[PDB]
Amino acid sequence: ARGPKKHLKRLAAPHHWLLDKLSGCYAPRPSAGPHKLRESLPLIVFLRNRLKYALNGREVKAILMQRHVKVDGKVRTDTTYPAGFMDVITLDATNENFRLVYDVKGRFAVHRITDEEASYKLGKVKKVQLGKKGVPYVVTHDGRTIRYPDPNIKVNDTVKIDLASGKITDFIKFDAGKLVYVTGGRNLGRIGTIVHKERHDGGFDLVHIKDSLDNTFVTRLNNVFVIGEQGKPYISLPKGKGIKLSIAEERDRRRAQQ
Amino acid sequence: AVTIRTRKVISNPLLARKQFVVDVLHPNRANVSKDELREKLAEVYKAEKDAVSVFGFRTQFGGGKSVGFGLVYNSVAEAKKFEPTYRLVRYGLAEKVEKASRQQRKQKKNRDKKIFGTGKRLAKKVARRN
Amino acid sequence: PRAPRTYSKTYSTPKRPYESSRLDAELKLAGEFGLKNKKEIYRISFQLSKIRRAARDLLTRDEKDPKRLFEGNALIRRLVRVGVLSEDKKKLDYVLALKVEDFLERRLQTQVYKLGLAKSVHHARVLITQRHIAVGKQIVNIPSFMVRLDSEKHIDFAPTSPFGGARPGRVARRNAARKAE
Amino acid sequence: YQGAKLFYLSGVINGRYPDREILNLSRFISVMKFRPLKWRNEHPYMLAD
RNA sequence: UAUCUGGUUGAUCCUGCCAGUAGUCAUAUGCUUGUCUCAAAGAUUAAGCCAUGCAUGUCUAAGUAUAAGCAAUUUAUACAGUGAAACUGCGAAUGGCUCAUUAAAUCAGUUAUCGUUUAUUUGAUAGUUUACAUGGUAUAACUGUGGUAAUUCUAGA
RNA sequence: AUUCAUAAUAACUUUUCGAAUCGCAUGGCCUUGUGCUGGCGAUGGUUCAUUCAAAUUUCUGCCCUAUCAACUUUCGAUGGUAGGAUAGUGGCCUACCAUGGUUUCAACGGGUAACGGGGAAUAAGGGUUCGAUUCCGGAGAGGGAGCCUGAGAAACGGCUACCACAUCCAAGGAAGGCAGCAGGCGCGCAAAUUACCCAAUCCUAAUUCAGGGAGGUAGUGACAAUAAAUAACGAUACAGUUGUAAUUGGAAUGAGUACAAUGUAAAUACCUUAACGAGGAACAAUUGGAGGGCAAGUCUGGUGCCAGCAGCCG
RNA sequence: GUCGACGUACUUCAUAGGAUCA
Ligand SMILES: [Mg+2]
Ligand SMILES: [Mg+2]
Ligand SMILES: [Mg+2]
Ligand SMILES: [Mg+2]
Ligand SMILES: [Mg+2]
Ligand SMILES: [Mg+2]
Ligand SMILES: [Mg+2]
Ligand SMILES: [Mg+2]
Ligand SMILES: [Mg+2]
Ligand SMILES: [Mg+2]
Ligand SMILES: [Mg+2]
Ligand SMILES: [Mg+2]
Ligand SMILES: [Mg+2]
Ligand SMILES: [Mg+2]
Ligand SMILES: [Mg+2]
Ligand SMILES: [Mg+2]
Ligand SMILES: [Mg+2]
Ligand SMILES: [Mg+2]
Ligand SMILES: [Mg+2]
Ligand SMILES: [Mg+2]
Ligand SMILES: [Mg+2]
Ligand SMILES: [Mg+2]
Ligand SMILES: [Mg+2]
Ligand SMILES: [Mg+2]
Repeated sequence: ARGPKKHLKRLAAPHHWLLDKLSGCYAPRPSAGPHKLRESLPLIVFLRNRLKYALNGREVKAILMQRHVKVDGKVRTDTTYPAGFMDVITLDATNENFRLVYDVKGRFAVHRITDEEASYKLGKVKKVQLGKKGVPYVVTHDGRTIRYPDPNIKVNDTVKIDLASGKITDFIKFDAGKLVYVTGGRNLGRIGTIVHKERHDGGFDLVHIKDSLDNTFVTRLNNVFVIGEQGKPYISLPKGKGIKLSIAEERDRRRAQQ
Repeated sequence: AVTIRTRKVISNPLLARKQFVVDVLHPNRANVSKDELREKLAEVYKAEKDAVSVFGFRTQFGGGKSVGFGLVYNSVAEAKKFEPTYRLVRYGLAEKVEKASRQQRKQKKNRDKKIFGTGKRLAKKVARRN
Repeated sequence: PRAPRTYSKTYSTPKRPYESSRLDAELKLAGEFGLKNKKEIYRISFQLSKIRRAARDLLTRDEKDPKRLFEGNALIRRLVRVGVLSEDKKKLDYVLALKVEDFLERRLQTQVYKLGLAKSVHHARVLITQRHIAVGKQIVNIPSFMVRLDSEKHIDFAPTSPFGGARPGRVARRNAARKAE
Repeated sequence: YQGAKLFYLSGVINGRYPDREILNLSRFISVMKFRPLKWRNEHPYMLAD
């Protein structure tokens, strides 16, 4: 190619979107934004294929141009805006608030939250550095640059950000025993507690996580997201609380409830 | 008789309407016209007939029942604002706009592309030349 | 371009079509069940071969294997639901004991014949293809329709059919009008 | 022969066929080539004008 | 190959041999072709040549309208609605097509940029340098005068 | 892990940036002035970070060939120093230096009906073959070469030259690139429509609105696949409890036709359905193979009347 | 030139043996 691409084939789209393979030939390409293309849920998919409020892309555009949708407290009018992990989506007309958190299966879930919980979000500190004029700042996983951070905040920590002011209200250090959420790999969507961080210089650090059922799994440090102390997450968790269940157990539960 | 049942009802204040799936039992009848379904749904939901849209009706194999989708807008103005133009044309709410075939418009576009400016100067120039 | 839509062959030619014993077996099957051609028999044989190969492969797995348990339970549940496998024979060994006749008996043609709605398998086929048979509230015109145990008790003449309480067919009212005139 | 071109004409207006199909027919004749036939290439003939 | 058929002599058995019978896929072709669902369309190693048409344009309350444009008017004597043409900005580097070259080249998995560019999106970020606001160092559309057989050609004022 | 982030000092610059822009609304102070102050947005703008990307890059992995054993190095081949150039590392190029680098663990040269992979087929397993072709990546726009613009192109539905073709011409000049969608030629022998639409999918723009042969819709050789009609129930008759019916009774139904409605952007079709639609049910199922029999008939041969060939023809 | 060698593609000849019976 001679420049950036602008089209996305349906078969090439992220699997977790759960798009019909025969509905069309193209899928919404997420516009540039806070979250990476493959880790993001464009607003069209959320409003149409998840909430079912809109029956087609044109109706999604009609909804957005009415300014009814806010992402992290700010109105967005782009159909393919890349909403992503820990993003608060507010619909005032419906009096509804959502937080985009993976379910255990590895797909963004329709998780409703309260207004108080919609006032803040969490962000993994991806970088900490001095800017111009010697003003320290932290860069989080959604591209937010926050100046004058608490000096104790280091990389891999999780900062609680207030959406109204975009200021750090609280922070959580990365340490053993902390409650974490897996945001990548085949263990995506699971919740557990750190046991041990294996450090390899010049390579990828691995973290061993123990879930509530005592199962243990190893994941790269890039996919880990601290969300609180054990049993006391800073956010309301989805149904199932991030616990993986074997196919037989899922069958048993499904038959029991049916 | 005919029985109309609305299922999977969703209230969409974003688009200011109510969506649902209309299941029509019509024993001893071929099928129900969209006009009659719109009138009956308007009577049920206490709305103007203009505010009711219905589409996508397929009669199940063997007859006797049909399934389609239905929308009930909060008032007529919102229906005119949000509804697709073609569906409005079906209901008579809007008049079909008459336009030339795509080939005619495309050829006219190319011919106009060949001209620069308003073209009146070219007209008077060719007139004086000949 | 749009994504491909999957397709598959529901039958296969047997290894040696010309075995005399095989020819006689196909003749008996077609005559007993009123099958139109050898394609239907090949189709049922292909399904049965697939089922039995799956069962054998599961049996090769050690007992208590999660894959064996899950897949074997699902397969036995399906076979019991369609009626091929009896309730008391819920094991993979009895899945290998199935035969084409078991599947053929479940066809809507044979069931319509057996229930007493038709005087022969061919009469049952004609009744089905002419839209006289309803499984529940749904008219079914496919002789190969495989009847489930629950569906077994709901086979009846369709409400729209002249035999099911509807008005007489075209011939009946035609002759009645000519007699009246 | 198999695949022979067959042209379809719908209606007559002002004693004339639709313009589009006649254009298709006119072009088809234009690019046409003719086989050498034994009889016509062995005898002189002429259609009186 | 297997199975089955037939021949091996004056005849019948038992061996052996011999001949024909297996296969889907691919190419070309022949005959037939009623209904429902569904779906593809290469090939002369000729990436050989193309008549004709179309396939890339785009304006919101929010850059520039005294169109001698339209319609409304005294909501508007600076303008104010809609708006051709042209300037300005963006896109045209995406999409679609073909497989010619290419044998550590491409490509697959896996690394690095402490080795560099990045329109756009998102978050931050600029009290330090006639102003009740400067020029043509200027033109388009437009008016008017023209050349050419001819082109999405254009010259002077 | 740094000469990193950042900061400080001395200067330097055809040297930048630090809003002379636009929409809607008319709030608060008073010394009552068209005075002071002030809201929600749009568009620009420096730098950093992020996102979409780009470029280069580390390790391992390609079919046939040894009757291809030495190759590279004069004209960069391997490396060092400095410079130039690039967005940047780098023999990428230049100047000066050394003589290096690859190879029987197959270099180099040659062949390829060689774009690579995900994949397809077969097979009991090992294997063998196929992959232009729905996704990913690369390369090209008749063949070489070179560029303007721009964040991004060595672009070709952009430009300039040359090579080959080729259109108009008043002969002075001018205009070209279907390996895009339709449709032609390449033979004298053949195969989809020069169709409708942006309604869905998504893309472009100043932008909800315009555009989109991208894409969808329909049409068109049985590509590859799924289901499945062409009759069912009886009586009578005839013939050697079996077979045969241009025999016969009244019931069933869709192929097709068609009010209508549904479908669709508009249509066609499907699913529904009034009214028509069956005995030769002529509403006329096909493709191959095997075996007969008949004459005042025809041909060939001979241990009589026979045998072979064969028989649309007497 | 019905030429030699080689390469390639084909054709062809070598199948009956034992036991019983007449
Ligand atoms: Mg690192
Ligand atoms: Mg009926
Ligand atoms: Mg044919
Ligand atoms: Mg027929
Ligand atoms: Mg039909
Ligand atoms: Mg005006
Ligand atoms: Mg411009
Ligand atoms: Mg080579
Ligand atoms: Mg390599
Ligand atoms: Mg832009
Ligand atoms: Mg910005
Ligand atoms: Mg001038
Ligand atoms: Mg250097
Ligand atoms: Mg040098
Ligand atoms: Mg290959
Ligand atoms: Mg090639
Ligand atoms: Mg390929
Ligand atoms: Mg290129
Ligand atoms: Mg060409
Ligand atoms: Mg080029
Ligand atoms: Mg072209
Ligand atoms: Mg192009
Ligand atoms: Mg073409
Ligand atoms: Mg603007």
